[PDB]
Amino acid sequence: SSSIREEVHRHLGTVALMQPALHQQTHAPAPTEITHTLFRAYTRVPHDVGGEADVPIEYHEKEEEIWELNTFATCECLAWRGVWTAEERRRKQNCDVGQTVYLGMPYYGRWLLTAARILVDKQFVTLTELHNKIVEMRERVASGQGLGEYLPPKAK
Amino acid sequence: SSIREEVHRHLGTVALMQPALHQQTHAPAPTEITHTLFRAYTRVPHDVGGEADVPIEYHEKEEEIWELNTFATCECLAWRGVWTAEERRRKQNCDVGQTVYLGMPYYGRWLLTAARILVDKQFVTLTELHNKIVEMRERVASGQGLGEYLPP
Amino acid sequence: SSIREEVHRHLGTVALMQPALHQQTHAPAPTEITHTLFRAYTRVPHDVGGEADVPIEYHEKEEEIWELNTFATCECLAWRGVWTAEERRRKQNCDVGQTVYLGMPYYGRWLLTAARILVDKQFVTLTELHNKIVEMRERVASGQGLGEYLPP
Amino acid sequence: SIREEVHRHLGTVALMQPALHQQTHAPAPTEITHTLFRAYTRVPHDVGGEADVPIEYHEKEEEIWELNTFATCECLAWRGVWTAEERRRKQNCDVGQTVYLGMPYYGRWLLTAARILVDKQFVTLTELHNKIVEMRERVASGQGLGEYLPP
Amino acid sequence: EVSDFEILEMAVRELAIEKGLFSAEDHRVWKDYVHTLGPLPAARLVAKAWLDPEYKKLCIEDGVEASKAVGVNWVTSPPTQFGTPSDYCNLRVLADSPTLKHVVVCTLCSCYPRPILGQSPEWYRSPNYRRRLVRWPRQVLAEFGLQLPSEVQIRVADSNQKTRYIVMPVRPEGTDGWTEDQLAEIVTRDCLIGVAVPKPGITVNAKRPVLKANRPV
Amino acid sequence: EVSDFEILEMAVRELAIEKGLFSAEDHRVWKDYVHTLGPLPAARLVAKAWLDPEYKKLCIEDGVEASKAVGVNWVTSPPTQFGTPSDYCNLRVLADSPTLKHVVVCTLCSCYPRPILGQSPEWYRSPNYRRRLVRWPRQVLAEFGLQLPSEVQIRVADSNQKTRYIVMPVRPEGTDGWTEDQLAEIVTRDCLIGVAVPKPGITVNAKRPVLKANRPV
Amino acid sequence: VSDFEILEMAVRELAIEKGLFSAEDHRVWKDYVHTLGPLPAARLVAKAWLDPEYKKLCIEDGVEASKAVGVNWVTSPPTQFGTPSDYCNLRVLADSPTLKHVVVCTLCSCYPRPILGQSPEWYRSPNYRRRLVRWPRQVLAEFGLQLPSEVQIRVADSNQKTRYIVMPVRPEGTDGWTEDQLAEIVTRDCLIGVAVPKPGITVNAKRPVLKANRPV
Amino acid sequence: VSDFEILEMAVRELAIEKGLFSAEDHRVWKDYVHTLGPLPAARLVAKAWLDPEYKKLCIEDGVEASKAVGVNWVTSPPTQFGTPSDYCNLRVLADSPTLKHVVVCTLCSCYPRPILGQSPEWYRSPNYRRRLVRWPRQVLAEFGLQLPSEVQIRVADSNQKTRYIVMPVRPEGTDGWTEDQLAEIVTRDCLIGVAVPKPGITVNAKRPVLKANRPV
Amino acid sequence: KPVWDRTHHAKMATGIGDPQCFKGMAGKSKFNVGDRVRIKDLPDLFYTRTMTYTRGATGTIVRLVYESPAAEDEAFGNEENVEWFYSIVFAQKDLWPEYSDTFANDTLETEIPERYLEKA
Amino acid sequence: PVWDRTHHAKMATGIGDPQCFKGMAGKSKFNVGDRVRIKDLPDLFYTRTMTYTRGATGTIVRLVYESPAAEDEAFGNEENVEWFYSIVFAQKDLWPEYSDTFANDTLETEIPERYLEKA
Amino acid sequence: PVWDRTHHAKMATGIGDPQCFKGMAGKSKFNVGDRVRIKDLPDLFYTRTMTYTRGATGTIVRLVYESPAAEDEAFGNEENVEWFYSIVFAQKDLWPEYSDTFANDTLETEIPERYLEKA
Amino acid sequence: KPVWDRTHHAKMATGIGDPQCFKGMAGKSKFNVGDRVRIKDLPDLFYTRTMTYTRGATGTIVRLVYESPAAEDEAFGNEENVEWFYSIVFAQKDLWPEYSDTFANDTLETEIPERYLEKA
Ligand SMILES: [Co+3]
Ligand SMILES: [Co+3]
Ligand SMILES: [Co+3]
Ligand SMILES: [Co+3]
Repeated sequence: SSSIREEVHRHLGTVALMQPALHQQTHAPAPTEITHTLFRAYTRVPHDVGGEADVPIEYHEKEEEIWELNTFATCECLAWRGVWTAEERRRKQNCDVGQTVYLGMPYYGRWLLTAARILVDKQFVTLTELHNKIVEMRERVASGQGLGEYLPPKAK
Repeated sequence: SSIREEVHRHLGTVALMQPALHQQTHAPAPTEITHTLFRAYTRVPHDVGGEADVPIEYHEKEEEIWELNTFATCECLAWRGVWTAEERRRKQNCDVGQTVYLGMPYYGRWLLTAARILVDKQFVTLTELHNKIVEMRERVASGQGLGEYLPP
Repeated sequence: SSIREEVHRHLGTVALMQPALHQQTHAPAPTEITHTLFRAYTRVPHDVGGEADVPIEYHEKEEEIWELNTFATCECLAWRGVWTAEERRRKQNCDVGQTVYLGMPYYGRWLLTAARILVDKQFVTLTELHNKIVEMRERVASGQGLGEYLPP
Repeated sequence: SIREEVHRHLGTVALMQPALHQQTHAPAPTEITHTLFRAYTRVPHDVGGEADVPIEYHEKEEEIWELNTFATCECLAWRGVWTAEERRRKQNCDVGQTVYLGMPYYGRWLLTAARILVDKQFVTLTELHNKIVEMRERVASGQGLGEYLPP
Repeated sequence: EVSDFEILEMAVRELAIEKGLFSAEDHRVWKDYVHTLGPLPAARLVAKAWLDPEYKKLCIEDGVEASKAVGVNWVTSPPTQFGTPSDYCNLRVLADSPTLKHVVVCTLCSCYPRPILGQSPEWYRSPNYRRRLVRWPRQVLAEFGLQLPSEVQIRVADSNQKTRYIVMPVRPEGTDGWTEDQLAEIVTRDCLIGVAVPKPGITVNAKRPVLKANRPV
Repeated sequence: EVSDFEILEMAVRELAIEKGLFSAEDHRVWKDYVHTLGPLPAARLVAKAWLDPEYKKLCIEDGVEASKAVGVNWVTSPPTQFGTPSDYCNLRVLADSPTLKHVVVCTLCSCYPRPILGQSPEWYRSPNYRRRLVRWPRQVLAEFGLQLPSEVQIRVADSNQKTRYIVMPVRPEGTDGWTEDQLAEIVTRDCLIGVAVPKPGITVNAKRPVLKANRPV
Repeated sequence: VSDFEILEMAVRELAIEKGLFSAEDHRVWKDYVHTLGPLPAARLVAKAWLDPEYKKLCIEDGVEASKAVGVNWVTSPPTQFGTPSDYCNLRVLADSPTLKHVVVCTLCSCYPRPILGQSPEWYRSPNYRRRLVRWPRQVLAEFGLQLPSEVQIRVADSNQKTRYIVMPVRPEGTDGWTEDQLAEIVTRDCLIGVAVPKPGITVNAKRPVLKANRPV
Repeated sequence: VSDFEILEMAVRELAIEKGLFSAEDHRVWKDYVHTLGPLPAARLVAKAWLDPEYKKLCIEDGVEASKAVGVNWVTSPPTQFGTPSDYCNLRVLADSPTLKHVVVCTLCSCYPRPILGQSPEWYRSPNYRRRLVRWPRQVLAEFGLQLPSEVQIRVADSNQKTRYIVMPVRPEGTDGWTEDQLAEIVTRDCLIGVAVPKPGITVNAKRPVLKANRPV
Repeated sequence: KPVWDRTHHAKMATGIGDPQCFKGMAGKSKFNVGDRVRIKDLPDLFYTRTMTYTRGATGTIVRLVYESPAAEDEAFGNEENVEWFYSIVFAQKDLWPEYSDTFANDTLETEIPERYLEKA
Repeated sequence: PVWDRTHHAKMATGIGDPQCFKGMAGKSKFNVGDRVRIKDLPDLFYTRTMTYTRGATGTIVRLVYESPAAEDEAFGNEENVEWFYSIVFAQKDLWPEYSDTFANDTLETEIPERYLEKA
Repeated sequence: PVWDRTHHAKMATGIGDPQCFKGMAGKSKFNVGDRVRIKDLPDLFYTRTMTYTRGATGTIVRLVYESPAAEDEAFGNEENVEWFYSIVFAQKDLWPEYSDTFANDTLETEIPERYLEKA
Repeated sequence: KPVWDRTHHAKMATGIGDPQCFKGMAGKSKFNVGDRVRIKDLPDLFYTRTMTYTRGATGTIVRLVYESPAAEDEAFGNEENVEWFYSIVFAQKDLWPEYSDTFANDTLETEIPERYLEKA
């Protein structure tokens, strides 16, 4: 049955979490513990994944979030108007974010974070102005005022 | 060549750094066990068909003398009635548990299990097995050799 | 404080992201097992004294009805000669293997092991156990009730 | 000795600590909770209060290159290339979670010193890459390498 | 039910406009430009090439010039008047043949010929596709349901610099006398990426799971 | 809904009874016995020892014999008539002094003096407590709010074989002329384990988080 | 000496000391194993290609067919009741222009030892056991084997007492070939199903070989 | 040579080549650091112990008090505006019969270098930085230090521009001691707060020492 | 102290074979070649040789291979009950959701004891 | 783009850091003895106000100096200067598990005015 | 295969465990006060002599009782009974990092005679 | 103090395009179509668009695609230097040791700037 098959596939995915491994936590090891092989691995450019072994996955399509479309437009508009070139974006977005964020966060999440980043790094906005804007935005949502096309204001 | 070798070592090394949400488990309360986890934990370790895995360049492996001897020992124990092959499979490929099942070598499990049946069916006491292991080590240390593995 | 709750939830969550060199093990060859690894893999799971661990805010836990029933069952089985407590400990705290030992709950292991001794000493066939589990599930689904866990 | 093997064992079994290891491969936005968003966007250097185990603290002999790296970083600040705060932000945060705990303390200081030269365009990335090649060839040709290796 | 991403998106956009980095009109203009993008122009270029050997030659040698024929000028079609900042202006058309079949990827990211093909598929952006295609193309293609003779040259194109590609598949049998519209109809987005080949009767990408957005466009 | 554990518990119990391994009566009898267990007898043993030097000597040399004075016969109180199968019959009382303070643990599991003290605490069974106490007792006890002079000998007792322990802490100041009942009242379960010391006015274990059960007894 | 060799000696000496099996029994088994190989299975295939009546027998009753190449699944092994682990129920899977088989034991390493010899290291791998049943086309391509999309690829999972050998279709360019000539191109890999017989190819495809610490 | 040494050379040469700083600047800085040590701080404590007026000054204005021991936070460093990383706001934390301090920089390794020298390897570890602020009693016990439960243990987290040195209480058995005698038992560890001064102990507690690959 | 019979198996199978020595002990088979059967998801605690990937899937019986005690019983020393084993063919599309229609004819064949089968 | 490499040295030489910012913050918003709660301001990209302090209340024991917030200084923005306060927190207000046995233990750290609000 | 389910009860009823094994170990090999080192005997499958004690030396403070070793009892082998000893170890002898400040701390645990050898 | 020129790129590429706006700025090309080149393993610290999987491999130049600043420089705002970019075809067998001889004609085509090339 569909329910049984559903549990079977959920099981096959779940056991992957239990795959045995020799898990060595790294807590700022001394230089003497860093081999050349490790040095190259750590200083690698995160976006360079071609050739790495990976498993087969059932590829899927994903609907576009309104915020993703707006993020894409913002990034191209910033480049259009000279805040940066696309290559500068790629370097900051797909490499500077570091290994953990590179694979732990969503594709467009990195685009957005990096758009905020270029505003601060090139001093078009102070980090204070960004932090302050986020706080104000959150208040906007919490109050019921609504948030543009993401949330309508409070009615009756 | 030397460059390609470093390239391939790199492709294999970066896999160790693959980010993940690593949740250590330290005897969680029953309320932390979902039916999904219950089934996954009580699964039979040898049932891996259908699990996602990566492509690997398959290799042949030269047989170790001890592996040939272990295989013979297991079939001889079955031949002589100490167990049937199914009892061996159950003990060897399932009872060993998830960690040993994939962390130790194929024949290492065959061997551990051969020692296990001797103790579980009381043909030898665990004490006899422990003493025997000590004897083998002393035989090597004393220079008396160890079967066909080491001459005296 | 909702803020403090978020702060502590944060401190616990970042631990999941602790960087590490994660080496998956898929039945490595004997040549990849050092003596250190051999001793670690063949260790008895319950022997944890001296291992490093972090400070945790120790808590009390209410007893589940099934936990009380499991304890009684295990002691009754020993009382009536099915096994001695030492046999139970060996099967329960060691034979279950590393993964189940720390992945499942304390009493979960006690219960699984009580089921295990019934099968290993052949007082029940594995088939009878499997059939009984099926019967229990249907009993619950039918609205027939389940002991003092679920009234009909 | 027996005790040595006992301690090596206690340390080794830690590698086998069971866990639910969920690899993350660019999850969709719907898989990111606020809790995870905060954990991922955290500044790496803010570790106060995180649970950790007891370790027998040790002193560490100073490497010549560490001594030189520290001096280079303070000299760059002394001469206005950056302020210490700019260094901290780039060195202990911008590097990201993985490098932050996977590499050595001074390794991050050094990588970041190289980073500031490139980010403020005092040197092009090409000049840095070329210089690295230069240092390697200097060693390979036996011309020596500073005070680390005599010709 | 606003997410941290939606809060941040709003924050970034408002700040950029307040600081005059780009205008509200600019943002609307880009969004509207993107909404006009899709795989139709690329599909038409392939159909036209199939129906005109002379045009096909142009496509293979000068993708940029050929693109103009389907209304997509890589330099002037985008709002910038200098091509999109991220897709650049160097489109190359890869022509399959009885002995050659192409498939495209960007291992470094998600580089895609947006001006003429639209937005990239979610799976095209995946670390998985980017890791495997260049090394195990035969296997990945098989998963997509595509298999070619062993002697045929499968060529994987990795769009790592400023060039963007579209694949011109071999014209399938059973299309004798077909019009431009009929042919363009079977050249789907997947065919232009290279994970599928055109087939009479098939006018939409192969069905596959669709992950829903929390707040879709 | 019933959990996988409750389903299996019923299955195991019914099968065991069905096969005559133990009777339904045996199970009820054991649950009743467990229900009568608690820390009160152990607390009275300590109070009695504080008030009777002769008895204290007995406690220290022969815990089993001393236990009879508080109504707990390790051999005959349990339903077996040969002691509980898991707690055995060799209780030892550890006497603290101005130069010695004990704390107990079972690194291999959760061995506890059930007949005289009741059921073990959830934290006592934790891998965490079992890993750390034997190696960092000073730090663990501090976490519990207990600290002793650096010169005092802290002794960790690891109940790894058939012996079970209870700690007889030193009588606290401020209990002059107190009756046995008054003294026993401040000897909590935690004091008998060794993670706390008796204090006038404190008659319950230190409050700590309580994890609720899905379906409590 | 490794911990494995120490344990092997211990287990063997204890088993013999306790009379579970003798030193002679152990030598008898190793000698039997040394007589095993892929040749008998290859001969069965060659014979089937040259005799339609025999081919029909192979497909319907593998155990009976095996006797023709001198391997009686019941009486050839020292036990006289089949090997304890391989049992006595061999089935031969016949490929055809519309069907191609490949074998695996997802639960372990079940293999037709009596007629084929010992299993390859990779056949025992968790990797092969996880992937083949689900992505056979992909795994076979990795091995260098590809079949038409319309051809039925059938993966046989040897999970119970049946053991299988694959009878590949006879390849082109073997007209007039003798039984020996035909048997020579039916390699172990062809009998597992990860390869197909080819004129001129008489050995398994070259693959990496991991060396043992102390080989037989 | 290591990847670190190669990069250090590359960075240093490039910086000098571009005129960011000179070889002389680098040499001058290494020399300045080389002269740094805990002696100045130890003397400040000893002085405070023998001069009520000075003790008050130490507690109220650490920067001013530091001058009395030859370390001027503004002018002693080569910059003439304090070291770029240690700044110029030293605060002295005075222990008492009811208060004992211990210092850490959870965000990094902020240390009062000008008056104390370079930080200990363990002081910079993620472990120390994670634990001290939450479990100070336990961490200090590991270091061998324990204080009465009623005594206020105060952890100072050096997260901004202030740097600290701890002024421990004067120990018993030092009556009539000279400033030098008193300063001799005020080790680096006492100034961090992980140890207290004790007559007869003139060096930090011995602990493992990880050796460098190429020291000097 | 328990005594194990180490001669039973040899005395029973010598000159006959395994599973040949169980022939006829299962009685009449519940299913026949050609029948469509669904795999019951029976509990798998401790042991099973009916792969998880087959649970709930429907296949076609192509052969009654032999009679034998179920592995679930044999693996624990219980051989008193013998049942029929069937070779079942599954369409790959029915096991793996992502299997391509391009390879519409691919299948998987494996053996399952009668206890796991129910008419489709 | 040109970076001013002489600015810092010019303003701090012979004066020191943070002495060179003295008087630039104006009147302090809080005074010694005031009870303040730490606002959980966004931590994106950078912050030197540890997460473990967010939402906790402490006592100001000293106005240490004036300086640009680290959040600005670390990105080359020194145009704004504010007061920094040394704050003392009771350990029990930071860590839920802290023992009452050690009821007087505290933690002292510095936080710029922007994170403070009257308790 | 039949399992004797009355043996233990018939033997220990009215007596207790380990009281029921009294006298079966014969003469003890060691006495109170003796210094003994813990032998690192093979641990395969089961042991109740913790790894952290292997190779360490302690002082016997009591002969607690007689009983079959857990290594045998846990597998249904009770034919052999031996003496169990309560041993006290100095913490510094177990943990390299133990502080000299707490030099009097100890650990007491029980070990069967088979693991002991004169120090 | 730093002022970023936000009009440079637009003024330079408007009506022309990117990389068209860099045409002729690289001078004479060092290599030509048909040349066999090996990819130099240049340091990749901080950034590179020449995939690690190509390092040390040898391929055939099939086209001089355009001129442009190397991404290694462009990504950091340095566009003063322009060089030739080449499309190179590699035999799959030369990149992946395990590639099957059955698919001996398979290739991989990608672009690489002149700085990474050297005559093979
Ligand atoms: Co891309
Ligand atoms: Co216990
Ligand atoms: Co198998
Ligand atoms: Co710091």
